Amino acid sequence: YDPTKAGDIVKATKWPPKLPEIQDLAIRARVFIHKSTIKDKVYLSGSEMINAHNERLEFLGDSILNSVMTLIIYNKFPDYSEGQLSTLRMNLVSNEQIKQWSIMYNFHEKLKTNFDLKDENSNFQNGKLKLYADVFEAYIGGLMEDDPRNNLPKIRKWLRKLAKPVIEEATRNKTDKLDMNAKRQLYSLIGYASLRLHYVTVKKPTAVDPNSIVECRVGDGTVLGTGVGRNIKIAGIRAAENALRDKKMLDFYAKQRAAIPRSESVLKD
Amino acid sequence: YDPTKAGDIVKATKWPPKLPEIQDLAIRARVFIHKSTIKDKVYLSGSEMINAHNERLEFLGDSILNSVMTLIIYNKFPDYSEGQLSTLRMNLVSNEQIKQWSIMYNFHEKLKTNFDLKDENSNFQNGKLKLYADVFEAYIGGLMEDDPRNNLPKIRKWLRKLAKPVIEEATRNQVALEKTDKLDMNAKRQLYSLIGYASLRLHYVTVKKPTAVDPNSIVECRVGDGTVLGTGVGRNIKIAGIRAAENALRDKKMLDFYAKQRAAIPRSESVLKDPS
Amino acid sequence: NYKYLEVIQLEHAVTKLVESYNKIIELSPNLVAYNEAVNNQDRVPVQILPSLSRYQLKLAAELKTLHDLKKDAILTEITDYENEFDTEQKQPILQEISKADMEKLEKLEQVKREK
Amino acid sequence: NYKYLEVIQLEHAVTKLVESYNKIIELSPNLVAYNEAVNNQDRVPVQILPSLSRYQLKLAAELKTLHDLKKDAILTEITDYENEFDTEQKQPILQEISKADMEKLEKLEQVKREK
Amino acid sequence: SNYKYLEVIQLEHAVTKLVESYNKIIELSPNLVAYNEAVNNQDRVPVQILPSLSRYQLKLAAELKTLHDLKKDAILTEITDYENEFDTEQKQPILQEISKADMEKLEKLEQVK
Amino acid sequence: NYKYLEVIQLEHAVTKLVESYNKIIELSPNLVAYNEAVNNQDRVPVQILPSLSRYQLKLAAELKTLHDLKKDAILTEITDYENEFDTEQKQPILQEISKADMEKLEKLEQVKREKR
RNA sequence: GCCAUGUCAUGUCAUGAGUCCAUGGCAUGGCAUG
RNA sequence: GCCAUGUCAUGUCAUGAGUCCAUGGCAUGGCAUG
Repeated sequence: YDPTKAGDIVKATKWPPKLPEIQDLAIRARVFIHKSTIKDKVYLSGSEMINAHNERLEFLGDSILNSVMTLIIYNKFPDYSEGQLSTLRMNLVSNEQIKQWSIMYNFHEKLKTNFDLKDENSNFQNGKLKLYADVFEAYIGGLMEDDPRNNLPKIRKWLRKLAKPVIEEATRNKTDKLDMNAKRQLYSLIGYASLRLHYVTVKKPTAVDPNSIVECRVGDGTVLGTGVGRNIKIAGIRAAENALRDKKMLDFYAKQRAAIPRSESVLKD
Repeated sequence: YDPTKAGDIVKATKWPPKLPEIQDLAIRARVFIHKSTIKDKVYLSGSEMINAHNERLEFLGDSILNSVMTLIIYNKFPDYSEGQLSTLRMNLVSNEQIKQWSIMYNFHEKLKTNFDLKDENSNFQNGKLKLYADVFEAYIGGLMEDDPRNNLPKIRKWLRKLAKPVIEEATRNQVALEKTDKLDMNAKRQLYSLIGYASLRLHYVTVKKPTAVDPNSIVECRVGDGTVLGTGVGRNIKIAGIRAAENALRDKKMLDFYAKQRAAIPRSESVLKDPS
Repeated sequence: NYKYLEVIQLEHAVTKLVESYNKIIELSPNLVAYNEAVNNQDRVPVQILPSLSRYQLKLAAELKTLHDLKKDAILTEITDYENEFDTEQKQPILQEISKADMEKLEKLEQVKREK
Repeated sequence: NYKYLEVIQLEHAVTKLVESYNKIIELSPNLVAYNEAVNNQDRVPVQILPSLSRYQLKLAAELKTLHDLKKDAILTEITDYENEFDTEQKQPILQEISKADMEKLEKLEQVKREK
Repeated sequence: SNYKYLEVIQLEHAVTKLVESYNKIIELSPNLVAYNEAVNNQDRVPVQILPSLSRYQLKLAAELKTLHDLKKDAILTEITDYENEFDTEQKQPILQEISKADMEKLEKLEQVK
Repeated sequence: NYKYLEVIQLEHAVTKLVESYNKIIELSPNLVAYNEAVNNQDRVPVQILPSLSRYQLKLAAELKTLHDLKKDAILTEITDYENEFDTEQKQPILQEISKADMEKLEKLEQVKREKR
């Protein structure tokens, strides 16, 4: 219960959720040992290198991470499509996001590496800093390799706690639903071949402006509706619903159709 | 089995592994309903469509498939690198592989669609045919949604059986998956210590680079005048060079020759690349 | 009062209303065959299975049932309404509405002309 | 018994059925406004005159009237039916269909299997 | 021939490193007491050091330093001073583990050859 | 106590230590072949002559000799040490360290630590 | 956007016994195949 | 290779009440951004 603008202003936070513990110190050490620390040691066999640094653990953890999030959202959104599910999952397992969770636990400060992590002129700083993500994944792998049976549920509980705010934030960022039949409806009411009733895309979605504008028009250019949306389909649907709401207008074109000989009526000319 | 080459030939076959079974018919059915069957029904809300065809299940299944294979090969190969683990995993979860598994259960013949699956002029035939792979994953998804507790182990044992031949073929015959353990990572160094000096221009040349058709490489170890002291072949230029080095290290009459040659040459000329 | 745009929608609505009920009585089995289908589903073809999670088939079966049980009442004349229609009969053709009821509504609107 | 292709038609028909009745109650006036309009046709828009010559408009009004007099019964049920549907409710949602009505019928199909 | 140039330079190199290495160990390594204390309490060991405990090299070092502190070194100690007791004009073994008895036993095993 | 940069030097030093002894036993003759060579030098290749002046070759030969006599003792245990190492054997793999030798040491750092 | 294998450029840290040489690790990026 | 969103082409199957018209589903491929 932390409004943090009331009486909770300087009070200690219950965040981040308490980290599950890796009881094998051999393993706990290893999650934090980056390869730059290992592969330059000439007296080590390749086998000894692999069992030293964290790359195996990152691999295993990355799989558990993706697994646990995937069940989580599958259950929490029984009516989500696969694309919705897949897109939502991207926010949860992304580099930026895992990186964040990592810093939360100061894994970035505990990671043992061979080069200067704080150098701001280092070329490590204009890349993805994927290492910070890796060490977090490696922690999951360590927990799993340590005691897979007892620790998988603890990981579920833990990751569910980390995941909840990120989800709530994505789902917000309901109302009436789209009639997939609206364009049909309109054509039924006022439409005929010579009206050349058609849709025009005034704006196609772009990275800068992820929206679209569709105008519903008759042959002579008159706009009967405008709609705005995520893609051309949704926008067109919303244009139609716009046109369907203007009843004075509908009645006008319906009366017009009724007046045209079906000889001419049924032609695009 | 009792290999079918031996005296009981007509005995029933051990293949494919017994399919774990989905007890809820609602779910068992949904596995085989492709969306082409559904999304054309104008009287359905979007919500009802999603709960009808198999795409939610395919999604769930792909993850469990990918998770279980990951654990399986992780535990079976404790000394594999991440790249090795990742390359091996690609063999297990590929479109082709899953598709093949799908046909194994005749899932492709059970899949309900709105168009002709057997039409050989259909443009469906010149694609990846990913639908077949999907339904297999959807089956796994079906299994989880049905009874997540009891069916996860059965999925485990079932897939371990499916994977064994695929793994076994890939570890032996894949180049990227081969063992690097008897390589001396200090070999090129060892060689330079014994015979090397700057004006000898001892260098490694790549005579063949790995290609899609031929994933191997050949590196020759040479001195300035062109003489080849060694040859090696391996997955990449690093490995090939290492074996070229090891080749040269085994020829001891040659090594002795060059070591003496060095001893006879004055430090510079010796220490210069081009004594000019 | 009445507008053209409402009229073309009304004719179409009424037409399909009767056309829809017709199709139902023709095609749908009564409620017992529905119950048998839902009470097994293992001999029910897979493509028909999602249909059992939705309301349309049960309601379809329930209506077919009311038909076999001749409690149809209101809906049989609806199917019969068109042949019972004549322009020079100024009286309601549905007998669930008696002219005691009309009175209530007619004086109700002189009441709203008084508003 | 049930065939895939027929099931799609029933589901669809049931949908058109409910949506159609809904439209009627929404758009249509009751029998008083209907009678007023048909009895003065010089003051109604010229294009609707043939519609007045047909049954739908009258049937639509009669149904709308039934609604106002809360004698809908079944039709009110049909529109609420989806919202009352539960797969885990295994007995009929219609109150005209009683566990006292569904004897005659299930035992009639125990009669039909053996012939 | 017996000795080849290629064999000689590797031998001189190996002997040099051999001596240099044992010295570094005795210089740097604690004895087994410190080693055992570290392995029985691993939570107080800095993490980059933990993998060292799974590998043989550190224990061997500690065991060697141990032999040293206990003055059971001897073969290894003689080696570190060997260069300094080497003289081209003393023709017999500087290792006292090679007595005059072992020597002729060998001469006649290759004299039989 | 143990320091990281010192550990790296230790591990590496030990590896060279072993590799070096193995190479010596591998390449070197025993003391008889050494003595013959050092005593007829016009018959050995010219290039090895300075090495015969130095200690390395003779020391290698002496070690190779001890090997042939089976008086190796400690040096054989060292070359075998790696494959006999086990993390759950917590006792000395060198048998010259007696369970008896251990406590003079457990206690001298026991008294050494208390003046601390 | 991302993954594997392969190959190359810049920066940096190591390794080696003839070093004005040789060989590798990492980090950042380029290109090819899948 | 693989993934999302966006957009376009061809084949095909549906939907609609004025249809020589109109609206979508699927399949195969293209391009853009990530």
